[PDB]
Amino acid sequence: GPDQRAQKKGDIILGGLFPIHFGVAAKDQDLKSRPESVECIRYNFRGFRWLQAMIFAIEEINSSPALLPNLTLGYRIFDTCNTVSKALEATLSFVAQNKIDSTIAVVGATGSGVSTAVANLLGLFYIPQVSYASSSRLLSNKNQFKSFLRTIPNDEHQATAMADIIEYFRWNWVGTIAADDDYGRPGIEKFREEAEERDICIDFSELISQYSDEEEIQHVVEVIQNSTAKVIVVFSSGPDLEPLIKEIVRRNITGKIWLASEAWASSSLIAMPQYFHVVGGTIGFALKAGQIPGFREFLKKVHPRKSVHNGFAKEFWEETFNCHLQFRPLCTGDENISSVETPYIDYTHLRISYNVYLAVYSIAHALQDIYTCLPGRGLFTNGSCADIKKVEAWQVLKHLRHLNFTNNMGEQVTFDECGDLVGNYSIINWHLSPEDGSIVFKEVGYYNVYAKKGERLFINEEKILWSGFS
Amino acid sequence: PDQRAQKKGDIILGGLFPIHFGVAAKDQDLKSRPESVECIRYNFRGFRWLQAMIFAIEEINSSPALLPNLTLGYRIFDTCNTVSKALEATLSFVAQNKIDSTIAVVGATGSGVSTAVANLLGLFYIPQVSYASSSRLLSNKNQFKSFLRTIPNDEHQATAMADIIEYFRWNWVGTIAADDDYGRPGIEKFREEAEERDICIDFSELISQYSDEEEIQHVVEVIQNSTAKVIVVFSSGPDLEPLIKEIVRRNITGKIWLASEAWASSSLIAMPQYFHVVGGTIGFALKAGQIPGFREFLKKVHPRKSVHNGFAKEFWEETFNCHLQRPLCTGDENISSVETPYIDYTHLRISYNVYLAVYSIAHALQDIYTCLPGRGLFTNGSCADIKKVEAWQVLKHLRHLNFTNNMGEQVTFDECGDLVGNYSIINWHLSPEDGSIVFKEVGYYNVYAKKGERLFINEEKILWSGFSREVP
Ligand SMILES: O=C(O)[C@@H]1Cc2c([nH]c3ccccc23)CN1
Ligand SMILES: O=C(O)[C@@H]1Cc2c([nH]c3ccccc23)CN1
Ligand SMILES: *[C@@H]1O[C@H](CO)[C@@H](O)[C@H](O)[C@H]1NC(C)=O
Ligand SMILES: *[C@@H]1O[C@H](CO)[C@@H](O)[C@H](O)[C@H]1NC(C)=O
Ligand SMILES: *[C@@H]1O[C@H](CO)[C@@H](O)[C@H](O)[C@H]1NC(C)=O
Ligand SMILES: *[C@@H]1O[C@H](CO)[C@@H](O)[C@H](O)[C@H]1NC(C)=O
Ligand SMILES: *[C@@H]1O[C@H](CO)[C@@H](O)[C@H](O)[C@H]1NC(C)=O
Ligand SMILES: *[C@@H]1O[C@H](CO)[C@@H](O)[C@H](O)[C@H]1NC(C)=O
Ligand SMILES: *[C@@H]1O[C@H](CO)[C@@H](O)[C@H](O)[C@H]1NC(C)=O
Ligand SMILES: [Cl-]
Ligand SMILES: [Cl-]
Ligand SMILES: [Gd+3]
Ligand SMILES: [Gd+3]
Ligand SMILES: [Mg+2]
Ligand SMILES: [Mg+2]
Ligand SMILES: [Mg+2]
Repeated sequence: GPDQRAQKKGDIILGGLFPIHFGVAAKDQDLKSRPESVECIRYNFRGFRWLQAMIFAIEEINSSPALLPNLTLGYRIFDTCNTVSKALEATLSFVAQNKIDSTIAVVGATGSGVSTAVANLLGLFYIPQVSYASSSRLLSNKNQFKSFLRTIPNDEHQATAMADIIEYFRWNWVGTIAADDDYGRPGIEKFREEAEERDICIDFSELISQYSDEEEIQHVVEVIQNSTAKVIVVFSSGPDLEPLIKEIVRRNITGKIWLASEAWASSSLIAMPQYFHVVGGTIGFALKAGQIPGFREFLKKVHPRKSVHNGFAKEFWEETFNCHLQFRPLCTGDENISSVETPYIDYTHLRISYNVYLAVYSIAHALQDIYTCLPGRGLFTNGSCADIKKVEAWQVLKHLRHLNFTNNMGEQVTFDECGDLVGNYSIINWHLSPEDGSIVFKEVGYYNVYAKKGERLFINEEKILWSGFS
Repeated sequence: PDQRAQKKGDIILGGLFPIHFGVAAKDQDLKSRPESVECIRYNFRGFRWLQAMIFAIEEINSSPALLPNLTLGYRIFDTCNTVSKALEATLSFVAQNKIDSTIAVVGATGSGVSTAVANLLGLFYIPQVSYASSSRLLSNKNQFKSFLRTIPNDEHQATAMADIIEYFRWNWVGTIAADDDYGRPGIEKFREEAEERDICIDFSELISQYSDEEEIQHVVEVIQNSTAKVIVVFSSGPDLEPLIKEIVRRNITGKIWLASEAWASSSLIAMPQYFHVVGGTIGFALKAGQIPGFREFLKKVHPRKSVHNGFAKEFWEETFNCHLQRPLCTGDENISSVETPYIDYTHLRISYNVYLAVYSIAHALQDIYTCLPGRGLFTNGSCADIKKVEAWQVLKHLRHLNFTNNMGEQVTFDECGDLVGNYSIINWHLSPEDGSIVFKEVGYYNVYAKKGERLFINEEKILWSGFSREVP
């Protein structure tokens, strides 16, 4: 398949898709000569941390004597660049065998639009796909997406929570902005419905994107400038929001209350100190934090030399230390990860990373359910089992549909009729560190998704900066 | 795939068409290996669309002038209006390219299907030309690099709808949309235009061909519990039909249905036994087109004689309600005896789009044949060898194509690969002779006129629940 990858031989292979870059280089093809392949641009350090979590879990599992003793799990992991096209190349390789008529399960993708395209494909071959971050309600539809599950809750809930926060503060006047894609559009539509039920009025509603032109941006900023609304609900990823924010910062638009969907509420592309006068004090959703003992130590052993199997480790290094590998200065090889602050390690809570880790453990546990299957008390015809020596993707899907297990956090992980896994939300507020001068995601409440209306939202008003500054 | 239509040729065109309306929705407990889904309910109008493609190709081969050195071939599959079937087909289209042979594709129908396909063809810069997918999502050329269409996108249609409501001073309307890339974006556009005109929306529900009974009951309840008489519906017939059945069942009467073009002419909904519910709907229709020879071509269909079109056998069986060597078929019987949409039509609209999609591929190939070195489109004005053409060269030529159809019109695609078109506005009457439903034209929408001056309606021509000339 693709040139850049992370890959290790095993008896059973797990596919993986991660956004190691935020995007593709937009040298928009006029098709004057044969199109070469696009280049991926702007390193995503957080995304590399996500990919590490999958490798950590797979290595943790091959070490565990308990879980899958006779066998080893391998992996084939690719960069999507938040791009359907790159993600589809990689996926064509995952199903290369199957298509001619080997990959047992795929962990990914991140953006709901990317996961959709991938799912349309894997679904043809009943290859289970477990996403760590794709939250569009569209993916719950099991007629269209036969093999899709996720370790993240869908956005029906998040959008309802957004409307509940607004009602909580007795606000009744807002604007909305959403990314023009299968994450933003269905999310804000839901929010609209919920806002109406609670007599919350929406004065404007606009769509944006990573690739909006200057005229389209100017227009959105004008609508904003021209509106009495102080509270602006935004349903979007970092990359789709960054152009709008750059212009809003350029024109110095100040003291809006920004309500962030989980995709941008922790994004290092928006939570930048030079934007704080605009973006300070945003309130947003985050997934519940999880714990991976050993992970931080694993992330510090990265090395362009030592790491044979992870072929993303080279460019990681170069990006981190701003050098090149055997004028861009050459790299010693002996530089220290702890000297440069990047999102790779400069984090406090593991949230999406935890989902990656659970996505892998799900696949693993469903394989463990096949290892220990007792003939007669199995899930296939006449109580029969599946042969783990010769396992087929659809059998893992089957096992994933019936899975129930207890995670290191001591929780039961099972998937519903739609392949979703319910979860609660943290509510964070953007403060400025007086120690660092950097932005700090202060936890200020939580939303318990399944609870009687009026007993779901828990907030500490005392803790909130409304402009973000002490 | 087993069931197809194909013929060898120098350059192959792909084709996707909905020969069946859907799939048998048998949910799989995956206790054993899954078998494929079975396509259910034959779509005669869809067979005609596929016929228009084959017609246009043979005609083009017959033309000496257009592409002399070469013959055009075709490999043409059934999507069953399903992403999955369309993608199996598509994987075979790209099979050569992927391994690193198909030069262009015509289709698909449903925006949701063309979306899925377009993601795939786009990797390999294989041009795709849709005769019927009208989602604005498809105008986005960053995501859909190789997509064009011979149908206008719905931006105007949804605005037209809101112009119609403003005109009659209607005030608190209902909305219903198919849950897919046709319905959601159309209604999202409609809502924006309704906001600009201070038109309020009382409800908005989603529907689908595959919605269970609980999901339908709920929509029917929302409708029943509403004061809204005016209901805007953006959907295909097949996704709508389950809803209409239950509405007719509960006798829900005197609604004014505003019909998007995908169902405004649909034989699944335009059925006399629904006329007490569905009568008097107002809707949109594409400009008609003329195809000389085509009617005659449609009558030469034969399970025997048609060696290349492997859909004809099932066509025959479904038409005449027989079996092939549940009575056995003579193999002699007359197509012009049984009334089905295959031949029972007055105007060619989508069929004309199919035709034009094929000729657009053709005319872009022709412009390669006749390229003059130095005056061409590529590097240093260079040209492309037509003996060894590559899909992306056709894409390039298709982006800049400009030619004259048989109706005497200029066919070009804009920066987004779209094509503008006006609309007729039609109203659902009953036939006094026939008892069948009739699409009477009662207005037009002219897309070239300035904002506020695009709609025209003849009030006198409207029958208000199919029958009444007395309004309020
Ligand atoms: O489905 C989607 O597109 C968004 C993508 C996304 C989510 N969380 C994130 C955190 C960082 C970056 C991207 C994301 C949840 N779902
Ligand atoms: O993009 C879509 O899904 C539709 C499907 C469709 C259109 N026109 C039709 C006529 C007959 C049957 C189906 C259709 C236009 N847009
Ligand atoms: C914003 O305000 C000014 C004056 O009110 C107007 O000229 C401008 O066009 C407005 N823009 C938008 C997008 O509403
Ligand atoms: C932005 O606005 C603030 C307060 O409204 C003002 O004090 C400051 O000077 C402005 N910044 C710029 C760069 O104009
Ligand atoms: C998962 O296991 C626990 C007990 O171990 C049980 O309470 C729970 O109901 C199970 N979930 C499902 C969906 O079967
Ligand atoms: C509609 O009306 C009935 C009876 O008034 C009520 O019980 C039901 O909940 C309503 N359903 C909806 C969807 O409004
Ligand atoms: C449905 O109601 C209408 C009166 O509006 C009438 O034409 C028809 O007979 C009714 N049928 C039933 C079964 O109620
Ligand atoms: C197509 O050609 C005609 C004249 O031959 C011209 O009027 C028109 O501008 C052309 N269309 C486009 C889109 O270039
Ligand atoms: C649209 O309508 C106007 C008047 O009916 C006509 O002049 C124009 O050429 C039409 N364009 C079409 C059908 O493409
Ligand atoms: Cl991704
Ligand atoms: Cl189709
Ligand atoms: Gd609610
Ligand atoms: Gd407008
Ligand atoms: Mg092991
Ligand atoms: Mg809007
Ligand atoms: Mg010829």
